[PDB]
Amino acid sequence: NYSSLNRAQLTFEYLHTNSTTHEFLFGALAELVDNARDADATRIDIYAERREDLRGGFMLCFLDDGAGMDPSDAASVIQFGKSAKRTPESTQIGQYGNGLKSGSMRIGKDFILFTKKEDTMTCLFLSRTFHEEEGIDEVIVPLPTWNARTREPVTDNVEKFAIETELIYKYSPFRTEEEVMTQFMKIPGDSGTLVIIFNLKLMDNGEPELDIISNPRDIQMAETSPEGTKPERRSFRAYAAVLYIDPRMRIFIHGHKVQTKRLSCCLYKPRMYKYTSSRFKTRAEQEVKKAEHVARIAEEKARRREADVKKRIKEAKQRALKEPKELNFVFGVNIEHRDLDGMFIYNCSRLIKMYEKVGPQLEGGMACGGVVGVVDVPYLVLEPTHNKQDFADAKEYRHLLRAMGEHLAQYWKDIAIAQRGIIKFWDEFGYLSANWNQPPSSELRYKRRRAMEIPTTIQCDLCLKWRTLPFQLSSYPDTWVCSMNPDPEQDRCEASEQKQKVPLGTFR
Amino acid sequence: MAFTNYSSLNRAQLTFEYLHTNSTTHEFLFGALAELVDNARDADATRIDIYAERREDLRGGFMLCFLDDGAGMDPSDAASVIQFGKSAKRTPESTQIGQYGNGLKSGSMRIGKDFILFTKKEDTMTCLFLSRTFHEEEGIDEVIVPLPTWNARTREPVTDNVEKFAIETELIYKYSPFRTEEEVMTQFMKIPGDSGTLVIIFNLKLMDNGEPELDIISNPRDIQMAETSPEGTKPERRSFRAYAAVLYIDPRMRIFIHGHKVQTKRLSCCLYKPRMYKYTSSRFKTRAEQEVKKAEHVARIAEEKARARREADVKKRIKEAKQRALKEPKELNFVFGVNIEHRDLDGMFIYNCSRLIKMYEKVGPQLEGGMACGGVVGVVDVPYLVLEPTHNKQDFADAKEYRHLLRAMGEHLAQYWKDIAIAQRGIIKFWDEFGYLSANWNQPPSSELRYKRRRAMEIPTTIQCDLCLKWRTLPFYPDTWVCSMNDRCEASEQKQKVPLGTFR
Ligand SMILES: Nc1ncnc2c1ncn2[C@@H]1O[C@H](COP(=O)(O)OP(=O)(O)NP(=O)(O)O)[C@@H](O)[C@H]1O
Ligand SMILES: Nc1ncnc2c1ncn2[C@@H]1O[C@H](COP(=O)(O)OP(=O)(O)NP(=O)(O)O)[C@@H](O)[C@H]1O
Ligand SMILES: [Mg+2]
Ligand SMILES: [Mg+2]
Ligand SMILES: [Zn+2]
Ligand SMILES: [Zn+2]
Repeated sequence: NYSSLNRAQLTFEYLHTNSTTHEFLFGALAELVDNARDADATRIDIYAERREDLRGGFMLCFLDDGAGMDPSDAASVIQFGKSAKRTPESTQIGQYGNGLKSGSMRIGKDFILFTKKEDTMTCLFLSRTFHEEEGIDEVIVPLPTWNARTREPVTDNVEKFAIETELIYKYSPFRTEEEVMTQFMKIPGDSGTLVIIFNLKLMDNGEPELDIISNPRDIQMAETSPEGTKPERRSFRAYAAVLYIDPRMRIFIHGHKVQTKRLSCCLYKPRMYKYTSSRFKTRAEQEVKKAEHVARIAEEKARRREADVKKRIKEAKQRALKEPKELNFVFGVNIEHRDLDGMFIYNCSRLIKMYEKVGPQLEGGMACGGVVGVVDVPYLVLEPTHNKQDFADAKEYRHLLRAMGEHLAQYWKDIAIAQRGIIKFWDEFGYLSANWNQPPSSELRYKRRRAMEIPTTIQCDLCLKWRTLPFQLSSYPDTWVCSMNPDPEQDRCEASEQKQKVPLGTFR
Repeated sequence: MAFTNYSSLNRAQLTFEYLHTNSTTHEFLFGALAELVDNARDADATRIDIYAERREDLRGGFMLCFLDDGAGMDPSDAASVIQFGKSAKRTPESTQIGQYGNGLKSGSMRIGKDFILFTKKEDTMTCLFLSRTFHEEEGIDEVIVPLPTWNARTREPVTDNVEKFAIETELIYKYSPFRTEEEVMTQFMKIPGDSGTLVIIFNLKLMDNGEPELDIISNPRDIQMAETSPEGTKPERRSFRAYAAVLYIDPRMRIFIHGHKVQTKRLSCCLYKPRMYKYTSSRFKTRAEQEVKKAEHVARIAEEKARARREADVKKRIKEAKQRALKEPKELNFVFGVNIEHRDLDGMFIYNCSRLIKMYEKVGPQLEGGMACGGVVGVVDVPYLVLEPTHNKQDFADAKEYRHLLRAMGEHLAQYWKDIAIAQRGIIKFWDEFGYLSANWNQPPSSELRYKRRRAMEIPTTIQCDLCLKWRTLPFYPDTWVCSMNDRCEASEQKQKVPLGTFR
């Protein structure tokens, strides 16, 4: 028994250190939103309440309507590394068990959670202000929980509970149970989660690190975003918009829907290439071997259904000796924004690499300028970094970027817009200036032309079924639902999805 | 802490899956190596020998070993290398690399699956066995880091819990390259002095084809990446020989890769026209004032509590030092310099308290495609008041302040570029006279005698001693050298003077 041996233990300065992985602050926010997706949320509202008594002048909230957490899955949040999402297929962004703790501490000193599921509403209050003011060396994470209906406590150790709630009412924006329950009641359904991040990182000037004052319908960099700063890194509304390859969920920043995007739908000629990346034909076999030998490990530890689950993964991975033997590179040219380009690498539906230039994009020029990648990389091909803004296995990752370079050139010469004239193509979509970062002209003809080539896709508000409208309203223009959809078959709420047909290209 | 008994309260805990996640911060594998050798420098190391043996019984066929002669660790400082975040190197007027208490545990696990430490200090011989093969084979969820320690002289166990020691050594002999006490002791005695650190990283992750992740066989004197050599690929990201060479701003350290000294180079004063631009970043006086306002203030807060008293004297000693932080550290030490030995190995070598945190991070004009400031290896000991590293210690945490600092060095990189007036005096002609006769920016400089000697004149030919390790600049052998070959051991440390630069 390995009970007396020393264990690695977190410390206060490790919270700072782990947050330091997030040089990308909207990446830090994006991790908390990823967890909301992994709870199968349909909405994730990201309003920021205005409390000036705290540092930063406000609180950064993440409301959602998903499958939240039970107290066990709440305690699994502070178990660094632990991700219960580990399971067959199951996009489930969380694999590393460290994105929320990584991000909420890059975002501000403190953070308070208000998850909810079934008949439980767990709170997860981790505050570095408490730690600094009381001299904490470890990582003390208050974990109080109440009942979803009665809003009465659900926890074994009452003294622990009292300490947790006392710290919440001592450092949190919410100085009593009444305001904490108000925050809980913001969760409209019987399951969901509200993550607030408070005592926010003050910039060198004194303002918080996140602006909610310049645009009250958005969370932006309080740093003056210098020109080249992309919306996704200067607006978490943009990041949440493009945060997933298949967002079956809506984002309400400041009570205002983000027009979320699959990023495969909203592109010009979204051609999908079934490529074995050269290596992934080898890492299809090793993927079969990985699922086989680890199912053998699953059998060894079992020596039962967990091995059977992993054995069915192995035969499902021997089926992935065809199906995920090749990565789905959904290349497409972003005509809405030319400069917001580069392979949007989705490691199982989470944007890890945004604006990563590969292939002809690495060398300067119009070669593959504009092309968005939208690859749904599984966690078998490759895994992200600690910050989930780079990729861990840099060897296999450079190999995947090289493979996407070959097939990005393939997509480039298959659509052949450069042969027809890349500059003329861009002129056809509003861009008639020299600077590559110049947004498209608001000119009517170019707006219509962009709206046409883009399959005008829009989620619903009840069933969330992505349709292909002849028009656009919204859902910051007016809202929309399937029932008001003017289309003969795609009008019923229960009508089958019309998930985008992808014209597949061929190499060589 | 307890105060109101937070012991009951849920503490955040690390897991085996977090060992992988932590290693994933190191997408950069020689960055993972650099973390261990940084800790060696934090030991005040004279030598760090980095030898890669041949062990076919293990995964990868070899073990990556990190021998040094520094101050090593004691049992307490060893247990501190698994207190994630804990870093006793956190001090004012910092010269160490340690802030984040996580470079060994982040890097040994990126490097390879498992890893075993050995280290020496005073009369202790401590081991930090942390093997992930162990966790994978016996189904361990929590990070379990075996901690055996021996006496440096008697080779006798020194540990409170003897059954714990037995389990630690048993795991070492189960998964480590070294079975039985004798082979572990043989590894210990490689530490030549009475203090040092031998970290071995073994059972490597393997490149997908089955080779180890670190090729030592292509060059038996080096640890190369088990990966090809693209045209665009730095030797520092292709060879830890090169990385450990350029890893420190003040390398009072020789580095012996495969028992062969690396020519560690002060990028402060090993280039053409080094210039010390003392710039306040347009922020640093404010950031230093903010830190002087903060650290002095929080010093009172901790001193108020200890006014218990060790922290109060420490905080008072910090606070007075933080009053001197208002004067001496007001302008960032930007040591700009044009690297003539390798022009393609350029961009600001962003050091940070004597550790290369952001290697090859092009700023300013270098971010813009062209020859503007191409070759200028900017070198700045960014103190721990201005900026702090990232989790991987390959970026910087505060991205706003980092971008502002890079914009500041872009401004003063343009300033340095015009002051030397190298582009004015035909940057193409400059590179032509210093070896490079190709439009290819990667193409290494020509090896003709005239051009090599011409590069030798500009570079002060600097070589480190092997006895007192006093840097010397012998008048104009190349791998072994001592002070009495120039001009003597007792000579004072003569640091190459740098012409100070001023903006506008
Ligand atoms: N806002 C949230 N809504 C719902 N579930 C959440 C939320 N935040 C965290 N969780 C859950 O709590 C756990 C911890 O999240 P996190 O620390 O992000 O680890 P992970 O999501 O498992 N992995 P990663 O996404 O790599 O960090 C997860 O297993 C999620 O299921
Ligand atoms: N080779 C070594 N020589 C001496 N001390 C060491 C060595 N390796 C680790 N240590 C000690 O262990 C501490 C923790 O190491 P580590 O986990 O790398 O964090 P850190 O070195 O404090 N910070 P960083 O490495 O910059 O993230 C060091 O600060 C030293 O006190
Ligand atoms: Mg996640
Ligand atoms: Mg270190
Ligand atoms: Zn509907
Ligand atoms: Zn000497």
